[PDB]
Amino acid sequence: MKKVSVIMPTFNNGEKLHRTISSVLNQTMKSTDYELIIIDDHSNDNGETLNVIKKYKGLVRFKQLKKNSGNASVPRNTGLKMSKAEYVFFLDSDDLLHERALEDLYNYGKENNSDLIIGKYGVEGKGRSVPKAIFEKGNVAKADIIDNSIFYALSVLKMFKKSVIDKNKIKFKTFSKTAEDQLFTIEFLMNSKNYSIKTDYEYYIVVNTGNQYFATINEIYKAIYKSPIYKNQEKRHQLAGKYTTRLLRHGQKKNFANSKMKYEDKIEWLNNFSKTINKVPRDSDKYVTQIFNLKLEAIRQNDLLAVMIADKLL
Amino acid sequence: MKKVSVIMPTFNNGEKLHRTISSVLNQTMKSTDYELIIIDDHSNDNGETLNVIKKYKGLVRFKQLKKNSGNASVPRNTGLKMSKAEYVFFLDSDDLLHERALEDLYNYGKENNSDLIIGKYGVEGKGRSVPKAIFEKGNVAKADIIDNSIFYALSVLKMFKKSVIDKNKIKFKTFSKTAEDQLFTIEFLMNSKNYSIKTDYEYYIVVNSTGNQYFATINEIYKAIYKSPIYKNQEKRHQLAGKYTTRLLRHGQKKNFANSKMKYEDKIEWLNNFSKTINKVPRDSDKYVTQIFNLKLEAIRQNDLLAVMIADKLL
Amino acid sequence: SMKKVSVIMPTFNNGEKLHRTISSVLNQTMKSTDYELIIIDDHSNDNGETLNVIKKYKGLVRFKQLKKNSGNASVPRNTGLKMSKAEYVFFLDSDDLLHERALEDLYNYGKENNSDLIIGKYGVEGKGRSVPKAIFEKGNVAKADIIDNSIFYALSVLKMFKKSVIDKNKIKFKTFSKTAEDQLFTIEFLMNSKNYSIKTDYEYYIVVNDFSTGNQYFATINEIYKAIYKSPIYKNQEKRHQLAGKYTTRLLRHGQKKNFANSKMKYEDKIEWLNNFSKTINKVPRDSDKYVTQIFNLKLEAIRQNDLLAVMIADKLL
Ligand SMILES: O=P(O)(O)OC[C@H](O)[C@H](O)[C@H](O)COP(=O)(O)OC[C@H](O)[C@H](O)[C@H](O)COP(=O)(O)OC[C@@H](O)[C@@H](O)[C@@H](O)CO
Ligand SMILES: O=P(O)(O)OC[C@H](O)[C@H](O)[C@H](O)COP(=O)(O)OC[C@H](O)[C@H](O)[C@H](O)COP(=O)(O)OC[C@@H](O)[C@@H](O)[C@@H](O)CO
Ligand SMILES: O=P(O)(O)OC[C@H](O)[C@H](O)[C@H](O)COP(=O)(O)OC[C@H](O)[C@H](O)[C@H](O)COP(=O)(O)OC[C@@H](O)[C@@H](O)[C@@H](O)CO
Ligand SMILES: [Cl-]
Ligand SMILES: [Cl-]
Ligand SMILES: [Cl-]
Ligand SMILES: [Cl-]
Ligand SMILES: [Cl-]
Ligand SMILES: [Mg+2]
Repeated sequence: MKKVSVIMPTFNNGEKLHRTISSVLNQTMKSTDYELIIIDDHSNDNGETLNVIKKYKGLVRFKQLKKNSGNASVPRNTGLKMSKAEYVFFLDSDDLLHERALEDLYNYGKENNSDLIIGKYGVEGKGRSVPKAIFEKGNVAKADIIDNSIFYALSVLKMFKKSVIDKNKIKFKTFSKTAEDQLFTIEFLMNSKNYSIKTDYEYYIVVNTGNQYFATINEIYKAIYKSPIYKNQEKRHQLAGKYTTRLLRHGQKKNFANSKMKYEDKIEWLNNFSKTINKVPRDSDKYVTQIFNLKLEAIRQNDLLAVMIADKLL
Repeated sequence: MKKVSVIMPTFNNGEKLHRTISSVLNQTMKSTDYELIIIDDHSNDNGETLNVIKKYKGLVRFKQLKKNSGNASVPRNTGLKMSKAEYVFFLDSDDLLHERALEDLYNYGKENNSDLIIGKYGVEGKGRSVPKAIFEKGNVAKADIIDNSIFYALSVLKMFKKSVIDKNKIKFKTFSKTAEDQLFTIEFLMNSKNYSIKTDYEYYIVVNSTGNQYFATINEIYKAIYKSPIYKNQEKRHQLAGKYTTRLLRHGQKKNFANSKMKYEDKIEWLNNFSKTINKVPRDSDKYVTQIFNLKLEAIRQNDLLAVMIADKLL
Repeated sequence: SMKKVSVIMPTFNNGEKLHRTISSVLNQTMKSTDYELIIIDDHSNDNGETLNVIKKYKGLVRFKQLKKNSGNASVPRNTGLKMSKAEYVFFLDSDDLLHERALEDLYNYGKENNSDLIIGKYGVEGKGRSVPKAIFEKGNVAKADIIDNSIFYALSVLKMFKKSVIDKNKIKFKTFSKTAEDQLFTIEFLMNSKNYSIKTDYEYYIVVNDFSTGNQYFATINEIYKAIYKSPIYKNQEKRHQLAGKYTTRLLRHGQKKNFANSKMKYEDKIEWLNNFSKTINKVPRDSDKYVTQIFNLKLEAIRQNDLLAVMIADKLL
């Protein structure tokens, strides 16, 4: 049984993929203790991506999907089915691992009986930013969702204990193109106890209508409110309130109301947002950061003018 | 007939009550020209309050209520029934009178044929604050409600002409725990003409819910304005109502409820009561409300919580 | 012997001060035989004071007396149009003044540039109604554009209009409302012609200041939007949206009672006013909204939603 399976979807990455694969093969961890599973989502770049992968024949596991799924969920699920390791680590095909990432994260996890180990993120170039607050207290052996800002770091670019995934049948969902990674991490967090944060290095380097989206958000709230770990109803309210805050600070199209979106699309978007939030108990609202009090109430009331106004006052 | 009856409810005041009673008994006014009427609202502090009062036996009038009413209204009404003086003065059992208060206020009242005399308030310690603007123009023999800020000084800690109370059957009401003193003063103001303000000293020293009952009291305030036999002109009534609305928005109970930590359902119920009350007040009064409150007032009339929240964010 | 210009001037109870206006028209650099002043009195009742002034210029002006006071400039202006057989007309308000070079300079610039419309720079005397400025900030413009030369911000009829455009398209002043009928006339003209000129060498026209449910007003505004959306000149639908959006902006910047929402207007009148405003705007395609200046995004949406509180709030944030 391998210590770690690194699971990496590819699609039309081309020659730049060398740098990523190289970062995985050059680890302090013993090469025989881990594997890189590459799942190509039917690249169509005149064989450029496949030619890169072929250069590492014998050194990686590889599966080619027959059709392009359009999303990371299907290839990630494929990778999960192929892994029989102790832990999995998801890697995006443009990113880099620090040479000490697998060894340091695995060892910290084993030492602390961790279900989840989160290594400090670094970033290369302007673009998507990375979580920071989660790493500001140094190494944490037994982290807390609220106190260690975990709902602000919900990517799957982390080390997950495979048995938790298997026992709870946690799969990436394919309903929406967005936030399915958050749902996966939330489902995992709500079904496990032991989370660890490791900050010695930048272990992982990120390299730079709403029907479906809000169905995914709805699943996030459902996962919190059915958690067998966080069973206490007031605790669930606190967690839900924190997710609401994160959604208002960082969600997709957070500033839609005053945007150039067509009126009819704003109405439909807000309608989906409103329906989703109105399934979340009002008891969670007091745990939302209070600068958002008006915006949250405007969304509950499904009132576009009031959302527009709330955004002008923020 | 005494010049003044000082009416003072007590409840579990204990030893500190000495200081208050002493301030009343030590006045420049001739001791035989006034009386202190103490009405105990059934203190239950192991006889501590009653023992203080007993030390002034023979020197004060005293009545013990058999049950604790829970507010000042019942003991104040008891005091009114007991007084046959020319003027009454209500005193809270923690407060102090300046030594010249009864004489100076009475004399100013008699000289100006005053129905109401208001002496300058001082305050000791943080807590409930006192009116200031009413006293910034010095002594005023014939004050005006609007120009002399009287709707911002509606406590009953004042000297009231007893005949006005008797003829108009003005009693403290007991519906709510709050604002019943405002209602009394408003009823008095709306049934009298002559008000005086005296500022030579700090004559009186203040020493530091669904809304169903509170808004019923507020409703009575507006009714008193609109049935005033003194202020009979309808436009004048609108002006007075508008001024009360302003005071309510500046100083009312839970004025900032909309963005508070109150539960949503309680905000809705509170605003519902507020809205019902305000919507019995003619819209003709709205133009006499200080105009920074125009949006907040309209939001309340529309019973629209989001709009009230927004109005408060812009104030 | 078709005249170059007919100046059309309604009068009502102007009295002795009318001398100054009439004199400004008779003292032009243009040859006196090349133009005419048509005076239409809207039944003055000032003990013959206005008529006595006009009588002093008998034989130098054309004159028509209306039997009843219409109450607005539309009827007398229409009377003037029927009487004119000139190449161009120029509307003049009875309190205002023409610069001595106005008819000659504007006509010549128009003839040189085949202009349907010539706009001379406005000056103003005394505090009161203001005059457009941005339209004149680029100097002389031979072939102006409605959007780039701010023409929707200068919609008075105090301008030189080619008469054939008025005749062919049967453009008449409407009498439904007491307000904005001049805007509608200018808009109808603009939407049925191509060539506009701006002349700024002098203050050619001097505005002299002397010291409502909305049912009719918004019906007039409705006609403005209809004229834009049926323009045979601006036929492209996206261009129509752009023009409509610009008019909406002008309406929100300068319209009648623009700040009604937070005013001391009675509540029921605010509601009725907003109701008329809302009904009118909701006949204008939402595709025009992106061409409205975006500080007005909330106010415009509040009006579309017929929501008084939201209009009040929008005005507090502007
Ligand atoms: O109001 P509170 O007290 O609750 O917190 C306010 C603080 O300011 C708080 O510390 C900040 O919200 C946290 O800022 P940060 O610098 O730690 O992190 C910012 C964001 O979390 C970060 O930039 C990303 O937006 C987080 O993305 P992920 O959690 O990795 O989401 C998964 C990702 O694959 C994707 O689903 C989304 O990123 C798509 O936008
Ligand atoms: O020109 P406007 O009217 O738009 O502006 C008003 C001015 O700014 C005015 O000067 C202030 O509103 C008032 O100035 P102030 O500092 O002299 O007065 C402050 C308050 O009136 C005062 O702190 C309290 O409101 C006193 O309340 P009272 O009317 O004396 O009695 C109420 C009390 O007995 C009780 O009923 C309530 O406190 C319990 O709900
Ligand atoms: O369009 P944007 O958002 O990029 O910016 C607009 C500018 O900020 C500005 O508004 C423009 O340059 C125009 O400003 P202005 O100073 O040149 O002119 C202001 C107004 O156009 C003018 O003061 C009048 O309000 C316009 O009236 P008119 O169109 O000449 O005729 C209307 C009048 O005859 C009548 O219909 C009613 O106004 C009488 O009640
Ligand atoms: Cl999101
Ligand atoms: Cl109050
Ligand atoms: Cl002459
Ligand atoms: Cl244009
Ligand atoms: Cl207008
Ligand atoms: Mg609203």
